[PDB]
Amino acid sequence: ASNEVLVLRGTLEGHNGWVTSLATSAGQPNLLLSASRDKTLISWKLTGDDQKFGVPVRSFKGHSHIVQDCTLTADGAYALSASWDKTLRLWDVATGETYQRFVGHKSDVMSVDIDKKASMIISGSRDKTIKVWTIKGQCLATLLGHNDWVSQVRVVPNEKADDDSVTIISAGNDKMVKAWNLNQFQIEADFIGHNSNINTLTASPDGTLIASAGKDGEIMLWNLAAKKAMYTLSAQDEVFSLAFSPNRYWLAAATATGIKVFSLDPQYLVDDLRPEFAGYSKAAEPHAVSLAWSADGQTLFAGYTDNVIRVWQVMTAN
Amino acid sequence: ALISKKRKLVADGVFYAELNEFFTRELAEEGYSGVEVRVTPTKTEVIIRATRTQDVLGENGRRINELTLLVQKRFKYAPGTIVLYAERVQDRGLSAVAQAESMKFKLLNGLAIRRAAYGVVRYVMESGAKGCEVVVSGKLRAARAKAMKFADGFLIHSGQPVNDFIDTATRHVLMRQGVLGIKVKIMRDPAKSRTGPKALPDAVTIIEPKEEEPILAPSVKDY
Amino acid sequence: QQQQIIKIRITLTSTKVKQLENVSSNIVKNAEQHNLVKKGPVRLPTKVLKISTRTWETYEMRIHKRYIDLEAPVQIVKRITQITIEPGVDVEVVVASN
Amino acid sequence: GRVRTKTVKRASKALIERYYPKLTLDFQTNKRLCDEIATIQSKRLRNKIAGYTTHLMKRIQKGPVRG
Amino acid sequence: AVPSVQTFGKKKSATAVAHVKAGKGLIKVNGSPITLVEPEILRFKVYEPLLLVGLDKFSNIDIRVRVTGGGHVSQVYAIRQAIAKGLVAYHQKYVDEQSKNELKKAFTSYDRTLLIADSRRPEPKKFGGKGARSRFQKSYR
Amino acid sequence: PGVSVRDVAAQDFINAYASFLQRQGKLEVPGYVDIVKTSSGNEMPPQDAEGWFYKRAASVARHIYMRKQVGVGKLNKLYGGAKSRGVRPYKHIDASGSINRKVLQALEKIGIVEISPKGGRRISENGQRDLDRIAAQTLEEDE
RNA sequence: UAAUUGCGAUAACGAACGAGACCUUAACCUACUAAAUAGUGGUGCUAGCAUUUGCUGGUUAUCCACUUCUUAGAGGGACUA
Repeated sequence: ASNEVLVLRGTLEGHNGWVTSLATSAGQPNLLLSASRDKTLISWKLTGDDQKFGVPVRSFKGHSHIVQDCTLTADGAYALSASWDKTLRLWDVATGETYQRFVGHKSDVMSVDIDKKASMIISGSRDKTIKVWTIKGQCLATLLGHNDWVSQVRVVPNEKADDDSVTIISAGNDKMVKAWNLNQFQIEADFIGHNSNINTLTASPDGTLIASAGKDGEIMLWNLAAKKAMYTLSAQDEVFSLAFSPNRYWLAAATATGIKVFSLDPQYLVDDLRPEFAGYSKAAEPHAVSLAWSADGQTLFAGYTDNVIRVWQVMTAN
Repeated sequence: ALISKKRKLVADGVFYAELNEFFTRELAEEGYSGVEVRVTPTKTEVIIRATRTQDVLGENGRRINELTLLVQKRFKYAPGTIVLYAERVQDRGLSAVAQAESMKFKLLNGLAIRRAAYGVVRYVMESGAKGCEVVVSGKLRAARAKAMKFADGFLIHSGQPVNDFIDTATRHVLMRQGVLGIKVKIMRDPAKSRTGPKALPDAVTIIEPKEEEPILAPSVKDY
Repeated sequence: QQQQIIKIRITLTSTKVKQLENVSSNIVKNAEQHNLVKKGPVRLPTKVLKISTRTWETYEMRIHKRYIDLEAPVQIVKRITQITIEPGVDVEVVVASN
Repeated sequence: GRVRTKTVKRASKALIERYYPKLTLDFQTNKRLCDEIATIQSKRLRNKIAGYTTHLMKRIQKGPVRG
Repeated sequence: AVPSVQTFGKKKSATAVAHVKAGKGLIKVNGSPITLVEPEILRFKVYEPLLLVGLDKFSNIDIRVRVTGGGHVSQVYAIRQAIAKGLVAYHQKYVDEQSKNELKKAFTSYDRTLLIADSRRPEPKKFGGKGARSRFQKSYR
Repeated sequence: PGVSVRDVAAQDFINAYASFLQRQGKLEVPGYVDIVKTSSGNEMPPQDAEGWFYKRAASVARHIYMRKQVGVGKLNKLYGGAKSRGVRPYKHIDASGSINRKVLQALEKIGIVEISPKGGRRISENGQRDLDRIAAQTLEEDE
C-alpha cells in the first residue's frame, strides 16, 4: 500500500517534436522550460488547470536542429539550451533573446547543466567530450576520456557549500560514469559496471549519490560523496531520463514504456506511471524521454515520445 | 587588357586549347601527357608534363628555346612572358595518354596486334592500376574495318565515377591501309586517388566491433 | 619611411571555388594575422551563362567573382600579391575606391 | 516506389549481425550512429541504409527475421 | 525602434518584403493602402487574413509591404503570405506563443498559402518541343 | 489625415487631373493634336478628339510623382503597346517620342515637372503640390 | 519495381558491368559569413499633403546599425520517416 502516489493532473500541447528535456524553476514555480525535437523550445506559464496545466508563452526559434537538453537556473530567467546543431543558447525564458551562443562542440550537444550557484555551465555531447562554459561564451574546460558519447553531464548540487570541488558527473556510452573534479579538470571517480550503455545519470539533491542507467535498465546507485558503489535498481526497460526528487528519495525513471517512480529510502517502487494509451500498440507505447520532479518534487513533469508533456501531482491516500 | 571577364575566360580557354592541341601534335614522340598554364609575376609557365623531356630540353639551350620562340612569335608574347618548363611525368604505365601513344608507336613499329597490346595492359596493371582498357580499331588487310579490345583489372562505365577514376584517350594511328582509333581507358586505383574519393560511391564499410567487456560488477576506481 | 595607407581593392575571380576561395580566405587570414582591415569577401553573383549547341544540345557556365578590400600598407600588399601564386585564379590589384 | 536493393538490405543486415544494440528503431539516432559507424559515401544512401535499419530493427523488436 | 518583426512572402516569382512594426495601423502596398491594389477582384483575397482572427490586430502594428516582381496575382498571393507570416511572427516574438497558436488556428483552418512555402515553380523546357512535356508536331512523315 | 497621390487610386485621379488641366488651359497641345497617332504601337487616332493630351499629361504627372525620374524614351516604352503585325503575332515598340516629349515640355512649362539630373524628369515642388492637392480633391469628391 | 530493383522460393558459393550509387538542378534555411557591385530600417537634409503625432517623396554617401527578404558558399534537411 501507500500514503501518497502520483496522479495525472494534466497535459500540455504546443509541441510537434519529442519533448527531449524539461526544466523546473524554483524562482517561479509556474514556469516550464521545454526543449523539444522540433528545433525550438517552448516556455510555458503553468496555470495548474486539470485539462491545460499551463499555456504556451514562447517558442525559442533559433536552434537549427533537434534540441536535446534544456536546464533552468533555479530562478527561471535563464534558458540554457543544448541542441543537435552543435549549439548551446542562453535564451531569456520570457523574451526569447539568445544572450550567448556556446559553439565548440564537435557533435550534438546532448547535455546542459549549470551549478546551483548558476554560474558554471557544463555540457556533454555526441563528440564524447565535456565542455564547461561561462555564461558569456568561454569554453573553459574540455574533459576527455569517454570511449563513446558523453550522454549527460550534471553539476552535483554540492553538499558542503560547494566544498572546493565543483564536481560534475558524466554518463558515457562506454558504460562508465565519470565524476569529474573541476579543480584540475581531471578524473575524480570511475563508476563502471553497466551492461548496455548509460543514457542518463542523476545526483541526489545533496550531491551524494549517482543513479545512472541506459538501455539495460540497470540504475546503478553510487555513493558519489564517498565515490564508491552502493547498489542497482533495475527498471527492465531502456532508461532515458533520471531525477531524484528535491525533497524526497523518489527516483522517477523514464523507461522505454513510461515512468517507473521508485523510492530509495525505503527501497520500493512507488508507482508505474504508464498512462493508458488508446490506439497505441505494445512496443508503440509513448514513453518519457524526459522527466523532472518539481521545485518541491510535488508535480512530475514528463516529456514523452508522443510530443506531450504530462504532469503528475502527488495525491495523498484517501 | 580591356577585356570583358566572360570574353577573358573564354579566350583563356581558347589559349589552353591551342596549348593542348599544338603540344599534342608537337611532342607526341616525347610522350606528351599534358600542358598546364601558370601565370605568376614576370613569368607565364607552360609545363610540359611528358615522358621524355630530355628530348624537350635540348642541347645546352635548344628546342625548348625554339618552342618558346614559336609560341612567342605566334602569340606576340614578349621573351619571358612565355616560359615553357618540361617535367618527367610519373609512372607512365598509369598514363592512358602515354600508353595510347605507345599503342600508336607499336602499331607504327609494325609490331603485333594482341601480344604487345596485352603486354602494355599487363604493364599498366604492374603499375598498380585498378583497371585498364586498350581499343584498336580501323582497317588493316580487310576492306571491312574491325576492332579489338584489351582489358584487365576492373572498370566502371557510367556516372561521376567515370568523371573520377578513368582516363580515356583516342589516338588516330595512321597506317598504310587505314587510320586507327586507339582508346586507352585506365581505371586508376581509387586507393591511390589522393584528390577526392578513395573508393567507389558504392562503398559501405561496416566495422566489426569488438570482443566486448560485459557487466564487470561495479568495480569502482576512485581518482 | 614606407607603408602608407593606399587602400587596395583586390578583385578575385576564377572558375573553381576551391582554388578561388582558398586564395580568397588566404588573402583574408594572411591579411588579418598581421591585423589588416578587410571588407571580408563580397560575393558577386556567379555567371549564369548558357550555350545552345547542335538532335539538340546545351552547355552552361562558372564566373566566380568577389572583392576583398584591404585598406593596407603597400609593403604587405606587395608581399600578399607576390606570395600564394596558383593556377587558374585571376587576381586584380586595384587601388583606392574611385 | 521505394524498393531497396541487395546492398542496402545486406548492410542493414550486417549492422544487425554485429550491432543489434546501438541502432534501434529511432531513425534520427540511426542517422548519427551510421555517421559514427559506417563509411557510407553519400548522406542520401546513408539515410537509405539508416531507414532500412529503422525498418529491420523495427521488425526485430517484435520477432526474428530470416537469416 | 519599436517592437517589430520583418518577413517575406514568395509566389512564383513575385517577392514581398513586409515590415511589421509597432504603430497606429497602416497596411501599405508600395505607396498606398491594401485596399487600392487593383486586380480589384482579388482585393477580397488581400483582405483575407485580417478577417480570420478579427480585423483589429494591426492597431498595435503598422504593416509596410513592398513588392518586387511577378504578376499581380502572384503579387497579391506573395503579399498576403508576407503579411500573415509577419503577423504570426509578431504574435510569436512579442505577444505570447498561445496567441500565435490562435493565429495558427484561425489561419490553418482556412489556409490559403498565408504561411507555408509552396514548391511549384516553372519546370524546365526541353529541346524538341516548346515546353516541359509537349514535344514537336509531326506527321509520321 | 494627410494625402499623397500614391494614397489615391490612379485612374480616377487621372480622369480628374485631365479635367483639371482642361480647366487650367495651360496646355501646349502643339497643333498636330488628333491628326497624330500618339503612340507608334497603335493604329487609329484617339477617340475623344478634344483632349487625350490632358489624359496623358495626368498619367505622366502621377507616374513622375511615383518615380525618381523617367525619360522621353521611358514614356515611349510605357505608352507604346502591342501593335498587330497582321499575319504574324504581336511585339512591343516604343511610342511616338514627340507626343510624350511634348507632354514633358507642357508639364515643365506649367511647373508640374522639371528636367531631372541623372537624366529624366523629377516631379517639381509645384508638381507635387498640385498633384497631391487635386488628389485630395479627387478623394473628397468621392468622400 | 523505375530497374535480373530486389523480394522469395531454389545443384552451389562468392564475383563483375549496368541500374542503383555518383553529377547537377526547383524546393527550406529568421541559425554562420560578408556585402556604396545586393536589400533593410533609423538618421541627416528636405519636397508635397494634413497636421496632433503622420503619410508619401527624394539622397550610389548625410551618417549609424542589420543580413530577414537579394546574392552565393558551407553543410544540415528526406530516409518515402
